[PDB]
Amino acid sequence: GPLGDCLRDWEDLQQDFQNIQETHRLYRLKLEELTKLQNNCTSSITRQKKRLQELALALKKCKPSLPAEAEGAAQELENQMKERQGLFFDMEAYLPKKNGLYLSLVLGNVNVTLLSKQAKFAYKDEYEKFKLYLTIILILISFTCRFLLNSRVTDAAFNFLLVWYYCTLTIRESILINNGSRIKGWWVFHHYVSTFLSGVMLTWPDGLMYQKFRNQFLSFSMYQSFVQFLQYYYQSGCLYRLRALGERHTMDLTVEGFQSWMWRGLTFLLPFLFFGHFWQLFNALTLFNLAQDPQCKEWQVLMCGFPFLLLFLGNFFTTLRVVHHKFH
Amino acid sequence: GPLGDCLRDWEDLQQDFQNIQETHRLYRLKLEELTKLQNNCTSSITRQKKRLQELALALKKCKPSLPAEAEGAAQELENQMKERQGLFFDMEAYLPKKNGLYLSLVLGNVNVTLLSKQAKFAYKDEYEKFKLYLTIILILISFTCRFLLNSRVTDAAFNFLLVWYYCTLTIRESILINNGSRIKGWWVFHHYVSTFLSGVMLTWPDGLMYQKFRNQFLSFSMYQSFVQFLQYYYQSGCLYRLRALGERHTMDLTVEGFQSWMWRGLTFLLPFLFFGHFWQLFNALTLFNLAQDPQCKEWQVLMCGFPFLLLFLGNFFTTLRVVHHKFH
Repeated sequence: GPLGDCLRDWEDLQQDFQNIQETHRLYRLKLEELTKLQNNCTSSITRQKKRLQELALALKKCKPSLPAEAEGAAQELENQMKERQGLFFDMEAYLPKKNGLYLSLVLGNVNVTLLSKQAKFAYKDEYEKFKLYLTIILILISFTCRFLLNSRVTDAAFNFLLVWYYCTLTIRESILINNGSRIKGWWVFHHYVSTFLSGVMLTWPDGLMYQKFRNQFLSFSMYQSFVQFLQYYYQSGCLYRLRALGERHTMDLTVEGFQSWMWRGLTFLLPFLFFGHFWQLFNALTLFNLAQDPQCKEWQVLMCGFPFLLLFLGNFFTTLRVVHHKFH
Repeated sequence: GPLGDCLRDWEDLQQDFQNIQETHRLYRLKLEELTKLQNNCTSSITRQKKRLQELALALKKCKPSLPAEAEGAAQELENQMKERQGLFFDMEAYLPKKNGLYLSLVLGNVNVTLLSKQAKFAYKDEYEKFKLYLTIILILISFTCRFLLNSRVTDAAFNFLLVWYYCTLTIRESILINNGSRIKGWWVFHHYVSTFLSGVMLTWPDGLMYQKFRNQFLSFSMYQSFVQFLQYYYQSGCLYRLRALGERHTMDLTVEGFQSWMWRGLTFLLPFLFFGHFWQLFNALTLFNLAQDPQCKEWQVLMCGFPFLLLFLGNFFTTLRVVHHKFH
């Protein structure tokens, strides 16, 4: 009868969930063991790192006092401790860490995915993928905007979207960095300043300058978007081929990976980046000259101009460092 | 000599880091075992849940066809499967889960802190604590603003801060909920609509209506802030005393915990919440009437008015449901 089905269901649930519950309890015990082991190991690593830093400082102090015959041995020793510290950091990267000074405000939670190099590589993949999708979204929006509407409201909607973009992306960069990579630091400031740019331009409504400006600004935005497209495609290709060959750890090789696709891609992208910085400079100059027009007193045009120059300088410096590294 | 110190340092580093590296390797193996076990257990739980849902649907289908003599046994059975499903969900809460439909956009990462009820309770504690700090920050800002400056720019700064507040807090609510609690759903929409309110009011610069309005609006904001203060202090007290007695799992007891401090605190807070909803209604009415003033055509006053009424209705409904539950 229908009751017998329920009875057999009761039997199977009893047996299988008894197994499940016992397994779950043993899971709980194993997890407690794992977390105690992790805590002990992290403490040991911290203690070793402290002693290592002390010894390295002592070596640095003694080095000027060292004559050459001891200095050669000391330099070899410093090299091998440098490698040793690198190895220690590499292993520590397999163990959980503490949020640095920002997610503490934004999350205050543990996040590290120290489960596999596979997990990290995958995560970086969807990081870049989301970048490409949302960027093309902005590109379509920008094209449509410059085409159809003179509304301030459509500009406002686009601007909300842009600032939300950049905040999301700073969270990405934060998680990525505490999970470990070579961010160089000087890139997150770019996103922060771009955010402030967008906020202030969200302010300060219509005015003859505003209409004179919006078209050029939006064209720059579209060009920058397509540049980020090129960035993605190059980075995607080079990281994939690197993973195919050796590791593709995180975006950095100190060597053109394919050395033919990599070098050619870099040398084809560089004119685009130079063009982007150049047209940003042109826009900055236009705004600067316009700021002296006496027909209107705008407390926003100059506060918009200053970040443009700051960001142009930062980009030029980053590109120059990149090419200097590439040459030698 | 100084060299001998380095040699003994080499010896100690060799020994202790050999121990460390062996332990770290055994950690890696144990972690692999743990994650494989977690995957298998989660799969088993999912399969059991699927079979349980199927059986429950079958029982629901058969129930109308069931006569009373079988229906009593069937109802008892449904009760015990309801408890069984609850227990299964409770255990599943100890195991990692998948981000729901939002962090997938915002993070796309695993986050659950299923390490202890201690960890969850602590996290909720700093959640509330951050709330109180940042709220009093806004309170001071608001007082200063209504006091000194008629600048639109100070209003803009306050508004940036407010929207950043609310976005941070929606991230809090998201992590909290996928970590497990009774959010009731209808609260996050409150934060979203408040965010849109603040964005639009960030737009639409000066105008006779703007100056006529800002003072009343900011006063409402200050009152709402102090209300959130009272909210915090009550929730803090009741959750702490609940943790002292039984568990203080997450903010919910279906019973006034102290039943003297809890009931009195609720009945003292309720007038404040009623006052807040009431003054929000007064502000909404003022804006609605002003929207008919023909001296200026503002495409923003009405789009600001509609969320006020929506939010007032939502708050009134939530409070009414709360009091209905409390009465019986």
